[PDB]
Amino acid sequence: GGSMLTLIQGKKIVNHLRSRLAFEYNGQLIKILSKNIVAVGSLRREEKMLNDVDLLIIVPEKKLLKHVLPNIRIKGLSFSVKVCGERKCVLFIEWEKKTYQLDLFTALAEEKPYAIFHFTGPVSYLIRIRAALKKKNYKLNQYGLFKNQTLVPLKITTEKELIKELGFTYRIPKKRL
Amino acid sequence: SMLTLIQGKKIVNHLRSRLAFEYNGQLIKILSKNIVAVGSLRREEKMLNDVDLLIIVPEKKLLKHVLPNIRIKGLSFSVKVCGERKCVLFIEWEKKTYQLDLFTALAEEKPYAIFHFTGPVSYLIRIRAALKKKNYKLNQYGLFKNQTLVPLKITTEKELIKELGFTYRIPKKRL
DNA sequence: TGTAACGCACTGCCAGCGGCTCGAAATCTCTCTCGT
DNA sequence: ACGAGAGAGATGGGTGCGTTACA
Ligand SMILES: [Pb+2]
Repeated sequence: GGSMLTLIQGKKIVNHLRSRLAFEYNGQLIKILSKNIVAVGSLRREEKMLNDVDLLIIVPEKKLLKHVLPNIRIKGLSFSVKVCGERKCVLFIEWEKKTYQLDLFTALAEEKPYAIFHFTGPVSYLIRIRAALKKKNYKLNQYGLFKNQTLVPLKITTEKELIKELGFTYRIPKKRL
Repeated sequence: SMLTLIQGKKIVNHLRSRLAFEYNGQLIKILSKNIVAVGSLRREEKMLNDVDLLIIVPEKKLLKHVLPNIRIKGLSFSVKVCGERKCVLFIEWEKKTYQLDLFTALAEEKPYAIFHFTGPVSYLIRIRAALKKKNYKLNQYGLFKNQTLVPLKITTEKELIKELGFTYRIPKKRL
């Protein structure tokens, strides 16, 4: 399944999910705040046609990771799980008698700029940036910036601040290539 | 069982020199200056329900041995529960069963510990809720702000309370 | 460029010392009740 | 307000490869 989408339909879906996300933690069903849900992937890059829908869920405490995605719940929508772990969670939802693919990702609070930057993409862009930092003996991934296997502590909070710090010119998501 | 404050102080006075614990073969005595009486007794309450003492343990490694291997000279006591921090005993005093609670704290936790175990509950609740509104957390181990232990330049319970921004009151006047 | 989830082979190491299984033994989290 | 002890409940080899998949 997982047919194509229009950017408009994708944006419709994101807004539909903004309030209908929760997860089974012990006894309770804990709501996921809209302020901890970020739309990434092709949708954030304002692409005309989407192949899937990508959301990034900001998990506050590190211990919560093993429960959030494995026990993810959406109010009033039929979704089948293809695969699922603590970091990735590919679902198969039904939207107005259409089968679309939904991807869920997780990131802690301190890794959020690296995550947004990673999951915004596209791949070709990331390859450009990462190979550049690789040549200066660094490694960049969705968790943080590393140098000689050491996490480099950057005094940043936003994706924009991260990009400035890596020595690159900020480009809007739709213009990154 | 029940007690009077005078009976309670007498029992405390008896134990100040008769406290020890089995540490890997060696029986180490507990110093009287490291033994603090807390609870309803320190608040000079008329009638007691139990006796509460606080044992000041010097090294962090020692905590796991003191209470679980507690020793009192020449008295028959059955243990209800016990850990490294809590130790509810049931002693025999003149063929009578009274309840004894033992608590432990390290040297740097001593003012925070005394303050916690002095109580009463209602008093602790006012103080803690007040500091919580200012983005702090206070417990029997220390003062915290944003999950970071706030180092206070204090040494005594009074010094702690003044530093926390509260008017000092003797234990029987705390509510 | 960099990482995830997953089924699997090959052990390695124990509950089982032979079997790769079900679930033992021991260790975790959660919860309930307690303390001031 | 905040934390400890005990007993209930749940886990269920460790590694590392190859494949498929995510940006
Ligand atoms: Pb085995």
